[PDB]
Amino acid sequence: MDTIQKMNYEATVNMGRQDLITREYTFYSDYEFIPIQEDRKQQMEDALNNLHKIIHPTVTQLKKKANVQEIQDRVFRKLQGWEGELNTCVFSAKNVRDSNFCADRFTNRINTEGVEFVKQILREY
Amino acid sequence: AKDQPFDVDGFDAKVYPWVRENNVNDWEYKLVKMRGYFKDQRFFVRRKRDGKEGFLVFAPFVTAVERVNHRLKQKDLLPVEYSVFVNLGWVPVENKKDVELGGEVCPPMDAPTDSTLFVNDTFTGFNPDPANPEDTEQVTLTEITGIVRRGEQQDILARRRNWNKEGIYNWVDLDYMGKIFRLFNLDAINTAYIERVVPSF
Amino acid sequence: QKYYTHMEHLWTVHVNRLNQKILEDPLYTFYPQELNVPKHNIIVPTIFRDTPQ
Amino acid sequence: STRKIFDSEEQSFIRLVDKFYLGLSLTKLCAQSCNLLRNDISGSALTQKEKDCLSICYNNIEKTQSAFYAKVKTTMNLPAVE
Amino acid sequence: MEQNTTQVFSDLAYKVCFKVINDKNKPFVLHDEQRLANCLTRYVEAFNVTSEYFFRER
Amino acid sequence: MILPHNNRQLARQYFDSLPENDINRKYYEGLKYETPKTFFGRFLNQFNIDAKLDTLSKFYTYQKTIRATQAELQEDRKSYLTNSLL
Amino acid sequence: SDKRKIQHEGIIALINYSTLCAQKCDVLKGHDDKITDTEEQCLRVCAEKIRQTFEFTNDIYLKNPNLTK
Amino acid sequence: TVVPTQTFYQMQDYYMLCGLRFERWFRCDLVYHDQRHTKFDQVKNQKNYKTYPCYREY
Amino acid sequence: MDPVLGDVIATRIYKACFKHVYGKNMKAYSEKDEAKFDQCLTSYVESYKSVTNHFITYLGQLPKKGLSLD
Amino acid sequence: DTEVSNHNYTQAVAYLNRATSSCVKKCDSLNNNGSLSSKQESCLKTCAENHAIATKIHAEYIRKLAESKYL
Amino acid sequence: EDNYAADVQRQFNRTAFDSLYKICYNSLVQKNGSTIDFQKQIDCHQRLIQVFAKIAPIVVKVE
Amino acid sequence: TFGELQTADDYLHVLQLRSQNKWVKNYWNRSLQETGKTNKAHVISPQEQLRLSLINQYKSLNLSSSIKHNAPFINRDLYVFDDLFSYNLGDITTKKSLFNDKNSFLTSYSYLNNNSWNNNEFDLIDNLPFTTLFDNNDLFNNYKSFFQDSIFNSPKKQLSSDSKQLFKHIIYRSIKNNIIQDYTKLVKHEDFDEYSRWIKRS
Repeated sequence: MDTIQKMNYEATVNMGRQDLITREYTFYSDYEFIPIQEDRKQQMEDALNNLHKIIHPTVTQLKKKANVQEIQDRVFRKLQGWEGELNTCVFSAKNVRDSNFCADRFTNRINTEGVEFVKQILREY
Repeated sequence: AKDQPFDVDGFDAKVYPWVRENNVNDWEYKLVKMRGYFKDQRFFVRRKRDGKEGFLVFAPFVTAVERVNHRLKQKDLLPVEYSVFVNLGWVPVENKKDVELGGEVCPPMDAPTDSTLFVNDTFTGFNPDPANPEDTEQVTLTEITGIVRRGEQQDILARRRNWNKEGIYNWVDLDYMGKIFRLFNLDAINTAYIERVVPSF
Repeated sequence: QKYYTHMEHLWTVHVNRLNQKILEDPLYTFYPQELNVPKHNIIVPTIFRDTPQ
Repeated sequence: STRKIFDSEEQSFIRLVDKFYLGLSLTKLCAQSCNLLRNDISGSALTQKEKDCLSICYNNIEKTQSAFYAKVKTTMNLPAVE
Repeated sequence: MEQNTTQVFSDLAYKVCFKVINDKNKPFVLHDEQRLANCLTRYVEAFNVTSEYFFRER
Repeated sequence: MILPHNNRQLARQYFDSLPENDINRKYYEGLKYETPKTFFGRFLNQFNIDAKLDTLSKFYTYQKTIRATQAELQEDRKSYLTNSLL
Repeated sequence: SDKRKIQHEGIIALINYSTLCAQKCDVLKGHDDKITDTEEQCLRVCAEKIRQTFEFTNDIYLKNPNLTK
Repeated sequence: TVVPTQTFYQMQDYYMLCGLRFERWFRCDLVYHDQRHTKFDQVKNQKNYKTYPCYREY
Repeated sequence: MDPVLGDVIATRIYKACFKHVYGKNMKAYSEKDEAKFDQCLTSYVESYKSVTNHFITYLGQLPKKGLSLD
Repeated sequence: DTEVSNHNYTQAVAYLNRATSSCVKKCDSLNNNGSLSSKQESCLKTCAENHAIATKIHAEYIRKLAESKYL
Repeated sequence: EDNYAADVQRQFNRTAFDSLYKICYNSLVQKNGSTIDFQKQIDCHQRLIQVFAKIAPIVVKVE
Repeated sequence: TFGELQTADDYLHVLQLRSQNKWVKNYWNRSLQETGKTNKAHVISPQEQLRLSLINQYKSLNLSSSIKHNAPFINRDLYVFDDLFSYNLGDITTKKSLFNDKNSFLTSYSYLNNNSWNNNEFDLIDNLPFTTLFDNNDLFNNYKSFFQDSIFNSPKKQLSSDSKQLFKHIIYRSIKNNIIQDYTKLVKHEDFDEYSRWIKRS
């Protein structure tokens, strides 16, 4: 590559390597929890994508941003209520088995309760 | 006279049996073999031997070392040294200055023939390798044999009075000696001390 | 009198649990150390990799 | 990139240990091939049918071991030291 | 000697773990990164249970 | 708070160990309990507080509210008894 | 050195048979890191069987030196 | 403009406007900061790069 | 590295080929077995070179520190 | 400007030997006329990558396990 | 020299004896490691001892 | 040229990226490097175990006897092992020890040997067993990068400490004897310097 291209490429990689160098530095007096597994991460991402798929038609049709924010605000409050349960249980989880169980409960709650709530509010709008 | 000494090695080196079981009465006047390295500091206690004025010389003896630094490449944390006072002998008053600081008490013990022994002991943590590849791990060991003794106490009638501030000592005060030399193994130091015994030269 | 009502409510909850056949330990139960599961303190972060994007 | 780590006596002992483990691996391998470890065989007896398999195993190991090691060493062609 | 015991303990742990993680031989994925960690934890836990039982009195 | 797999079901264990003919057995079968509403019924029930606390302690030992109730009641008994004696 | 070697052999035997029980009980899995009660019971049973087999082997060898030496 | 200067245009110092504008950017930053190098201008493939959402407030 | 390491390499290669050749049939030694061992040795060496190249390449490409093109 | 010890070099070779032994056994790379087939080469490449990931994870896990027992 | 050689020989025999016993136990035990026949295990151990004894001189050498 | 911010950002983003790269390089090398402490730095306060606490605490001292009685291994008192098998071994002029396992014995011997800890440069060790790295610079560069990681290239003291902890864990969880456990009592506190703009806690 050219000199300019190499500098740009070097800048991009270094900006993406912030995590690589921050990993080495860790704090002792820290409450360390078990991170959620990658498999559960993807399942929760898939569950959220399903909600977006259900919500996409209504929001796009809406022409006033005030209504969209209200739908977002109501759904966020519902999701945030279950989020607190997930964080509290995951933080107290003593093994990946407990972390998996909490994530499974969180995603299953979204798939059943979240979908029903989202379908109900969208129909009202 | 029976000459049946007890070798203090392994876990005993770190936790002396008399300290462990609080049986200084039973262990008193017993031959004990110890291996370790002395400290530079020396302590003098007024005493008369064979009717001649002099001082008893006491030096710390590191019988075990523990390393508690997991950030080896970052910081060179000092280790935790478990030591016991050992009486190096008696010297006349006029020859007190002759005592060399950090003197070579006994020649270092010969290195073990077995190669597997050139590793940090699981209990003591010492490594008898003459040339340890790790400079920080290098340590020289010497073998000594002595008699475990009970610490003395204040006795005015016996003319055993100590003035710590003025540096005048007449009875061995293991508690004070441990504090001034700043030895971690204070509890064991106060428990008892060893008196080195050597065959008639 | 101080504990009559408190005891009745505790007894009422116990009966309701039995009727529903809920014999599992209720909420806010803290077992001794023996029955507490140890916490896994060994965590290995995943190897870092540059994002393809 | 060979380097002088061990001495002559130590080097020889390591080879003996390596050969000793090779013998155990070959012992298990030949036993598995000859199928002399079954759940339907009782007693510390070796039938002539199994002994023939063991004898074939021993001859094959003896004939091939020295030749194979020389070939591998020639292929590896590790450089000398100093 | 003690170092050898730990090395054998580590080498055996890796062998048993990998034979389970890489059964299908498919390329490892970020999730398989933690699955290897999980098997190692189970291996150590299984050793602790087995060793403790062997030294149980009587 | 305790996950289903991390629950030791100590209450179930105690229930299983109970006799065949027990009041707790009847409640499990479907017997319903109603607190007395008459003065005479309440007066009789006044003396059953100790029995109820003991069985609840056995059933739900280590429960926060039950354990707290026992501690407060025991302290009140000691505090009241000594005050009465004094 | 003999005492050290015996201790070294004893620990290695503990590791080797601990791995054997783990493989035979199939306690090694990647879905989680917690060994269930059933899997824990299997390890204890496997450990007990190994102990009994060694105890029987030690007794008969002591009673009769059937080895060819 | 996303945050008009008319909020505190009476003041020539713009010290309150500076605090308000920075606060608004930070709220936007807290949402998109960790995705900047994945789906925004800081992607290695500069051809398919998207402007950072909080650029205007910045 | 030490020559004992090379001997261990030879021991592993010999054991692997012995399994490949006699593990299946387990017959008497013949002249054709000499060729089979030679063919097995070459294949194993090629496999060792291939896996080593991939093993080194992958761990080298894994990021370790901030990139510096100078 | 980095230095490597003989023990570390030997350890690296040990990892290579372990990877080669496992991949050869799993992929049956010895079934050929001395030239690796395209399918065999692909399987070895995949196996080598998995071992490289696995060995690093195992080394990190052991180090953390030792450290946790340490502090 | 003789004492060291005897010690090495004893170490090799003990390791070989243990390793062969493990091989038989692994191959013989079944049903999730919960069942095994002690007599059959002994017979397997004796048979492998004979095999190793015949294989020891052939493989173990100083060249 | 239209200076609309979104399209103007096309010119700005590249220049900002370069400046960030310069700033981030300095931050890693000098600012973060000097101020930060890696691997959970903390202060250790040791305490000696007092005779009051040492009352009937260590009831076992000969760990070997417990291992022999309970370890799942054949009795070591048999006299068959003296001449059970025959091997062609000689020239054993020094005491030799046997390491178990067919794959870890070589590593253990290398660790024990002192000459194995001599430092070697890349230009001197650019030769793998079967592959030569002197004519494969691309492979050589990866080889160098692979060894850059500290996990695969650690000092002897780190390896010795790691082995010591593993052995302590194995013995304690197997025999459940407190002699192997540390005699000292450690109290650990994180003395983090919060007066720094480069590293912040969470």
